[PDB]
This record gives sequence, C-alpha cells and structure tokens, in this order.
Amino acid sequence: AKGIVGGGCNGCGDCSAVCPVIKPNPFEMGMAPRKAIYIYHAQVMPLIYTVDFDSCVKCGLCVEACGDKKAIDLEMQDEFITVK
Amino acid sequence: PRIGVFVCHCGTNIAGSMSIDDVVNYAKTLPYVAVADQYQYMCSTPGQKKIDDAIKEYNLTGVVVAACSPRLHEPTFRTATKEGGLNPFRFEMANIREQNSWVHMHGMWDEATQKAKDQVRMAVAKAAKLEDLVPKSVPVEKTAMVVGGGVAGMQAALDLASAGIKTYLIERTPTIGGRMSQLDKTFPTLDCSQCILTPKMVDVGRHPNIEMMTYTEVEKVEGYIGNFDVTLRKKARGVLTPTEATAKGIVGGGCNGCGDCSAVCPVIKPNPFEMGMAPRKAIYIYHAQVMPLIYTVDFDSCVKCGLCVEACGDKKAIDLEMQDEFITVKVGTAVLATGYELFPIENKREWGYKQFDNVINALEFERLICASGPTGGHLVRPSDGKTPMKVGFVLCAGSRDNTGIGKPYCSRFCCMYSLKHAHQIMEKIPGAVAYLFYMDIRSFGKMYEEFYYRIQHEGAKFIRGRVANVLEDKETKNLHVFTEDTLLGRPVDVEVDLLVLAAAVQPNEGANELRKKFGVSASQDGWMLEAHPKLNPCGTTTAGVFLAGVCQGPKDIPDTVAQAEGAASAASIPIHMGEVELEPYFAMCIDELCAGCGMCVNLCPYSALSLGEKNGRTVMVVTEAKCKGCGTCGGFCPGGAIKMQHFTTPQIVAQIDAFFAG
Amino acid sequence: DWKPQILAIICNWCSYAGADLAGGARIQYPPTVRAIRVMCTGRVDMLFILKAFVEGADGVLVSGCHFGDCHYLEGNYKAAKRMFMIKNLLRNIGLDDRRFRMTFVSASEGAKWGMVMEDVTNTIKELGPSPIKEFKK
Amino acid sequence: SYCGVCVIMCPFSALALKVDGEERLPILEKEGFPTYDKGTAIDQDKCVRCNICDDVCPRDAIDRDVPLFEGEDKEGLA
Ligand SMILES: Cc1cc2nc3c(=O)[nH]c(=O)nc-3n(C[C@H](O)[C@H](O)[C@H](O)COP(=O)(O)OP(=O)(O)OC[C@H]3O[C@@H](n4cnc5c(N)ncnc54)[C@H](O)[C@@H]3O)c2cc1C
Ligand code: SF4
Ligand code: SF4
Ligand code: SF4
Ligand code: SF4
Ligand code: SF4
Ligand code: SF4
Ligand code: SF4
Ligand code: SF4
Ligand code: SF4
Ligand code: SF4
Ligand code: FES
Repeated sequence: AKGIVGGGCNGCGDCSAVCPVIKPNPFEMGMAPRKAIYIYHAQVMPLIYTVDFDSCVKCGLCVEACGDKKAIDLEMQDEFITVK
Repeated sequence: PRIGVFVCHCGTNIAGSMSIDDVVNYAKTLPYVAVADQYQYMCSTPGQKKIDDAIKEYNLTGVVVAACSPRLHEPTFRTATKEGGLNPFRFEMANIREQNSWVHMHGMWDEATQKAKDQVRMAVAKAAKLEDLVPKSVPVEKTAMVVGGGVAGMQAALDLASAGIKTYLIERTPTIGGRMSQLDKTFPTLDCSQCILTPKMVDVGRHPNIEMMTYTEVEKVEGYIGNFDVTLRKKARGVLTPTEATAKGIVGGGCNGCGDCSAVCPVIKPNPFEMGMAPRKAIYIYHAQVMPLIYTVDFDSCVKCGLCVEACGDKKAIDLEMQDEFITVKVGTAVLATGYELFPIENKREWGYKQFDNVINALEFERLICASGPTGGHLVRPSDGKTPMKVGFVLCAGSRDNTGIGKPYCSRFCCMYSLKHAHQIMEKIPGAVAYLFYMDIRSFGKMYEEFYYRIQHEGAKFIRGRVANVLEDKETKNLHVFTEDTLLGRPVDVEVDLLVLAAAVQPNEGANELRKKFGVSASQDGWMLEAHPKLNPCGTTTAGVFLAGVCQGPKDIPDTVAQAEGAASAASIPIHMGEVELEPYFAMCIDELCAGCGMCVNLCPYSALSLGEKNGRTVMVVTEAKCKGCGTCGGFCPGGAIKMQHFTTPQIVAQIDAFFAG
Repeated sequence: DWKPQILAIICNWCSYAGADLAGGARIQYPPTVRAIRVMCTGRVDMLFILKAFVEGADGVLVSGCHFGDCHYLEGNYKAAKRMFMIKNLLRNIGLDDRRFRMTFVSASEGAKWGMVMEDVTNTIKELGPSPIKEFKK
Repeated sequence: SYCGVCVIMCPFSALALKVDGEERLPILEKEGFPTYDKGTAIDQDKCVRCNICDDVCPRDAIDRDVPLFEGEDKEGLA
C-alpha cells in the first residue's frame, strides 16, 4: 500500500540478529533476552517483528539488515482509527 | 508426477533424533522426487511460503511433508498446497516426529534415520499415486433439534430460536425445567431456584420458533450432517391441548389446567417430581408451575373409571384411548442435553439409606425443604414427623471411590449444595446445628469461597472425616454417625436426628441408548465424550451433534448454561451458512468391474450401498452422501470394483511395495 | 546382517491416536515397525496382508479400535473376521501364523502401544527371517 | 539499553560493556557506529627514548619500553 513492491516483513530474523540492544522478554517472564526488534516466540501468529521504541537507540542497523524488503520504519507514530 | 519433499526440524525436536541432512539427500535420490528441502518450522508462514515457491518453481504435482502427525497438521498443509495451484488432496505427510523422534530419542540415531528414510519413501510412493479430489458440499436443513428440556436444553433452544433457526425441543417428561425446577434455593446467591427458571420457561413456551414437544422420545435417527431423519414417539398423553382439540374438531377447547380431573381421580400414586414423597392422582401435573399445563394421564396406573372425563365436561380434553403416535422430522443439527440422575446409594450398606428411616439423599432433602414440597416447607423427620435439631451431611457419598461400588470422580456441586442445605436448616429451624462430615471442601467457583466462609460464620460444624458407618438407635430412630475427626485426631460418634447423603451423580436413565442412537461415544467416566477435551468441549466426533449440560459431565447451572449456549452457537454455524463440506473419502463403484453379486450391500453400517440398474447390468450404487469413508466395502469386494478415494488399493499397495524396496 | 521387517496397518481413530499419544508421552520402544495408517481397520483387505507376507514381511501387525469403539460403527468386526481367516491360511500354507497378529489399542493407550511394539519385535526376533525370501529364488 | 554508545563516545575510556563475561561491543561488531580517530603514533625512527612524553602526559598512557640504565636503577645494558 505504501508503495514498496518488494514486500514488508517475512520474519527472516536478520534485524534481531544485528540489533545490539538486549532486554528481558515479557513472554518468558523475563528469564530470556530479546533484542529491541523482536518476536515473543517463534510461533507468534503475525510473524512481523515489533520494534520496542522505549528501548531502541535508532542505531539503524536493523534497516540495513532488512535491506530491500524495507519493512522497518523507525519514525512510525501511534495511528488512530475509528470503527463502528 | 513430480513430488517435493519438505522435512521439518520442528526446532530440534526432530534434528535431535535423526540426521535431517541424510533424510533429505535420500529424498533427493528417491524416484519421482523433483525437489527435497528442509526448514525449521514448516508449519509457519515462511514454511508455507517455501512450499508455494517450490511448487511454482519446480512445477510440482504433489507435496510430501516429513513432519508431525496428520491428525495435527493436515488442514494447514492442505491449505498451503491449495495456495500454490495444486489440489489440497495431492498432499501426503510422513509422521517422523511423534512416531520416530519422540520414541527413538535415546542412544539410537542411525536406526531412527533409517526409519525416517523408510517413512519418507512410503509417503512419496503414496503421493506419486494420489490424484485430485473435491470435497462434497451438502445442503443443511434449517431446523435444529434439542433433546432434553432442562436448563441446558431450554437455553440451547432459546438461543437457536432467537438466532432465527426453527427448533424442536424434545422432553421425555410432561414438563420442561429439569432438576433446577426441583431445586429450592440456588448456591451461592440463594435465589429461589424455581423462580429464576419461570420467565425462561415462559419464553420457551411462547417462542414462535420453538416446537416444544414434551412427553416424547427419539425412536431412531438416520442421516448425517446434512439431513437427520429423526423419528419421534409421541407418547399417549391422554389429554388434548387446545390447539389439538380444535384440530380434532372440539371448538370448546382442550385442557385449561382447571384441576377437576385430578380432583375426582381415585387412583393415588407417588409423584416422581417430589422423589416419591408426595401423592398424585392417575391424571396429574408434577407441580403447579409446569410449563405445558396440560395434565398428563398415567396409563400404567389409570383404571379407566371415566370420572375424569365427566369432570372435564364440555372441554373434552381427555381421550382415554389415545395411543403412541410416531412422527418423522428432518433436522440439520442436534443438541444433546440429557442431564443426570443420583447414583444408587443404597448399595453402600454402611450408610443405611434404604434401611434407616431418617437417612435421605440431597434431592429428597431439597424437596422436603422447598415450600412447594410435600411438607409446607417444614423439614420434619420421616420416621415420626418431628422437627430435627441436628442434621448431618455425608459429603462424597459414593464419590472419589475406587472400590467399584461408587464413582471414582468428583460430582463437582455436592460440596456447594451441602453448604446450601446446612445454611437452610440453620436459618429455618432456630437452634438447629448442621454437621458436615467432609473430605476436601471444594468451593472453587465465583463467590464459592465466600459462601463457604459465610456458612462457617453462621456456625456449621466442619468435621474432616469420611463417614465410616451409620447405626440407628432402636427407639429414638436417631442416627449414630461414626468416623474420625482427622484434624482433631480422635474418633467421633455424632448422634443426629436426620442424615443427608450428598450422593454422586451419574448419566440419566436411557442416556446411553440415546447417545448410541445418535452415534456419540462415552468417556472413561461414563459421560458423553467431546470432540477435543480442551478446545472443543461441546462438539462430538460425529458431525452435526453437540453436547450441552451435565450430560457431558457434572456442572453447576452457570457452567451448564455457558456450555448450552456454546453448543447452540456450534449448531448454528452450519445452519447459517447452509452449506457444509464433507470429506471426500467416499466409496466409488467402478461399474464395468462390478458383477452385481450384492454381497457388499450388507457390509455398510450406514446403508450407503444398494443394487441398481445401470445400462441393463445390475451394479452397486453408492449414496455418496451416506458414505463415511470407512472402507469396509472396498476392502471386501473381491473384484476390486469399489474405489476408496484417498486410500485406493494401488496407493496402499504402492506404500507396501515402497516399504519393501531396498 | 538381519533386521526384522515388521509392517503395521493402524486405523486413524484409535491406533494412530494411541501411537501419537505414546510419542507425545515420550515412551521409548525399538525402531522396527513402520505403519501405513488407513481410516478404519475395515479397510484392510486380506490381499494387503498376503502381499506384505509375500514381499517378505517378517511380521505383520494390524491395530484397531476395541470392539464396540470403532469410529465407523462396526468396521473392526469385519477386520477381526478377516484376520482370523488370515491366521488360518498362513497356518495351512505352512508359514508361522504368529508372524501375524491384530491388537486392539484405544486412543488413550500409549503405554499399551509401546508394549505392543516391544512384544511384536521380540516375537519376530525369536521367529527369525521369513522363509519366503529364500523359497522364491 | 546496553547499546554501548557511551563506551564508544567516552574520550578517556572509563566505561566498559561486558555482555556475558567479556568486553564485547555488538554495535561495533556489526559496524553500526563510528569511533573516535585519536590517530596516535610515534615514528620510532625519530623518537630518541627521551622521557619528556611520559613526564608531561596528564593521564597514564605512554609506554617507554627502554632498558633502564644506571639512572635510577642497575644498568639496562651499561
Ligand atoms: C441436590 C442438588 C442440588 C443442586 N443445587 C444446585 C444449586 O444450588 N445451584 C446450581 O447451580 N446447581 C445446583 N445443582 C446442579 C444443577 O442441578 C445442574 O447444574 C443442572 O440441573 C444441570 O441441568 P441439565 O439441563 O444439564 O440437566 P437436567 O436438569 O437433569 O435436565 C435434563 C432434562 O432432560 C430430560 N431428558 C433426559 N433424558 C432424556 C431423553 N432421553 N429424551 C428426552 N429428554 C430427556 C430430563 O427429563 C430433564 O428434563 C444441584 C444438583 C443437585 C443434585
Ligand atoms: S523486519 Fe525485515 S529483517 Fe526483520 S524479520 Fe522482518 S523482513 Fe526480516
Ligand atoms: S534501530 Fe533499534 S531495533 Fe534497529 S538495530 Fe538499532 S537499536 Fe536495534
Ligand atoms: S509442522 Fe509439525 S514438526 Fe514441523 S515445526 Fe510444525 S509442529 Fe513441528
Ligand atoms: S378437567 Fe380437563 S381441562 Fe381441566 S385440567 Fe383436567 S384435563 Fe385439563
Ligand atoms: S379414568 Fe379414572 S383412574 Fe383414569 S385418570 Fe380418569 S378418573 Fe383417574
Ligand atoms: S463435590 Fe465435594 S462432596 Fe461432591 S464428590 Fe466432590 S468433594 Fe465430594
Ligand atoms: S461392488 Fe463388488 S461386492 Fe459390491 S456388488 Fe459389485 S462385485 Fe459385488
Ligand atoms: S466405505 Fe463402504 S461400508 Fe463404509 S460407509 Fe462408505 S459405503 Fe458404507
Ligand atoms: S549510552 Fe551507555 S548508558 Fe546510555 S543506553 Fe547506551 S550503554 Fe546505556
Ligand atoms: S617525547 Fe616521547 S616520542 Fe618524542 S622523542 Fe621523546 S620519548 Fe620519543
Ligand atoms: S476406526 Fe479404528 S478400527 Fe475402525
């Protein structure tokens, strides 16, 4: 929709392979590390790799790892929708 | 044919038991295999994308996935095969996880690898011979049937009717309501149990979309998800409703529930609603709040004296010569809500249930304490009619019992209803004390623990000890209850005026007959079995049949109603769509191989086979809707004139041949 | 040099479920039996068993639902009669009839499935290689 | 967030990041951040083992690997 033909997120994992931030995983009740860009577990239904903006340092390594897929938009903001 | 083999690791669940690389190379060298490849999670979106890309690139005819069980992931990979330009049924799995890895984990690796290679070879051999099937879609009749007129049946019927589906409500007894109509007050809210039901009974009786058929049974059921041809037995009620009277020609009406008939009837018999404590004439209603107020005649006990018809007079509602009428009804889905009965506790001889007068069970206590019961709501001793001042409650009576007499399970609500009865006696008889001989108070539901706290606060005595035996005092008829107070650490001998047994519950009478008519299986416990114990507690394995209420297992009225509405929703799913797809496993007769012997016809439990005329030759005809895909006929036919659609003889024999290939 | 070749033909609704439950519960057993998975055991034709034995199955196992617990009301009675007759044929052609058996395994008997696997393996190991493989030549 | 930007951008290295038990900077390992070009060097074909550079150094960052002669110690060679 935004115009990137090559696609969005396919869940490859390169972004979290290169992210340098490490934070606790709330799915694992904090026992396990997860990067700033992450999925809870490998069986999440939308396999889309959220970015944790409270902990991201905007280093930009994730976008270079994502490459032509261009799925990462580090400047995204809270959008509001009204549904009847 | 061109087959692709995709081997999942399941995230080391399989790669930690075999050599996935070796399995993949063997698949590559197998005959007919175009591409062999592996992935960590083939059930995930990248895995389906891998399958689809392989299909498009290599022009794959079929797909073999060496992964978990088919019972776990046929729908997933069939949909993945469809999305990609193939038929869903050009797909076959090789179970190499739950039948190779998890069972050959330890100390045996090349053996598990060889087993995996064998399973992959057999799967490829079958898939190289699979061909295209299209599932059969069958229309769904827009009616529904609910067997059982208790709270669960009434809730399911009201839910379906308000969703707009015409519904039949079958009840064996002359009135709807069930056990909750017998309850006096309800835990933990202490609401008048009968009163809450009365509006809903009125709603059921007035709903235009509900065909309330009381005093009627289900003789036979044939059909499937599409059309169930259900035959009902309309037992001879003996009395005509106003509608039926007008139909038969009596303008003045039928039964208005005046009561003159039972005022003049001379026969007197026990009332099953009051658990036998109260008299009722041969022509009768259970209680004054029955929904069809139509006054059944009990023909096993009527003497045909004819006084009732003279009392009825010009209304002419009584037909003493009525017979069992039979009706056949076509329905789309069916909901089973048969409820429960109390386990026969006279078998436990140490608690003198039938042999001591002042030992009763919890439904008899509930009728004795109700204000509409045989007494004026006054609990009195059966032995002499005096008011008790000490009442004992034997909890777990016949339950959590592995001796073969009682039930090995918990009946769920007996701790809660015993607390309710203790409260009721302590508030209705001033100065009376309740003793509960308990072994794990189970107040688990919403507000249940608070109810337990409140009962203890009002002053019920809780003695943690299972009752050992009960002795009756010869003169006062008082009951000596012997057990040990396990927390106190001493034996006890509590002498009570009335002993109440919180007996276990069991499936109702005839419930096994009805669930065999509908094709439902039973649990270990003896209750009706559900499709999946966790994620599908309403549906059964036979399509189009759903469970609701205590018939699936004991439960309180809240849980029963939730289950009933869940079942109504599940039964509405196919009716609203109007289509439903059957699994294309049917038998297909190859006519120019059939010899017309007719011997296969009797091997079908569903009567899907018959002999018919095609091109002068008498050959066999399959009603593809009635076939279920078992394969008995096709495993019988000596000439090979019956083809099983996804499990054909060439396919199975190719699997055998591939197993023995070396 | 010799490993038994045992072939199992298990129904989908109780024996496949039981084998799956054994796997889920992590019940170990030797890796000698390979299964086919038909819908009911009523599907099992006699010619399947005989074809297996003539290709060289050292043993054949057919596993299905208990009597009265067939998913398709009565499809395992037909299989039971067929396998009784197969036992008679193998005895009279002179092959050892204990190379074949039919077990009734419910959906919840993963432990019993493991025990069946162990016992079938042991019996075939005692019996030895099938004679058809050398009688053919 | 344990990025380690502070460790890369501190002029006098008084901050270190240790991930498991080792000084490890993932952001440099992936080349996601530039580092300071202090650009130090001492052309050993011009230095004369003088002692001024170690003496005037405000922090402790010059190593003079020269045998210590009779000045202040026993002869390095003589
Ligand atoms: C003494 C006692 C006290 C209780 N107190 C409480 C309480 O305070 N609060 C609470 O929440 N729960 C209480 N319960 C539990 C409560 O009774 C059940 O949760 C509830 O009645 C379940 O209703 P049901 O519709 O599933 O079954 P039922 O009420 O038994 O209804 C089944 C109906 O189906 C009919 N039927 C049976 N077989 C057939 C057939 N083959 N064809 C046609 N119709 C058939 C029966 O005649 C009956 O009308 C108590 C139970 C007992 C025994
Ligand atoms: S965001 Fe980009 S790099 Fe990360 S998983 Fe998705 S597609 Fe791959
Ligand atoms: S921009 Fe954020 S998510 Fe991406 S690599 Fe840097 S810290 Fe990680
Ligand atoms: S398809 Fe089965 S074996 Fe493969 S990852 Fe999914 S659950 Fe595991
Ligand atoms: S006398 Fe007739 S109308 Fe009145 S209750 Fe009896 S049957 Fe019904
Ligand atoms: S015929 Fe006689 S016995 Fe029968 S219901 Fe009428 S009055 Fe009673
Ligand atoms: S609910 Fe309570 S009284 Fe009833 S069987 Fe279970 S533990 Fe015993
Ligand atoms: S299909 Fe086979 S068994 Fe059936 S009538 Fe034809 S020849 Fe006979
Ligand atoms: S497979 Fe044959 S025996 Fe089984 S239901 Fe279908 S037609 Fe009847
Ligand atoms: S710059 Fe230093 S203190 Fe700040 S977030 Fe990064 S590592 Fe932590
Ligand atoms: S100041 Fe340091 S670098 Fe310069 S000549 Fe002296 S010792 Fe060598
Ligand atoms: S369903 Fe297993 S034997 Fe019939």
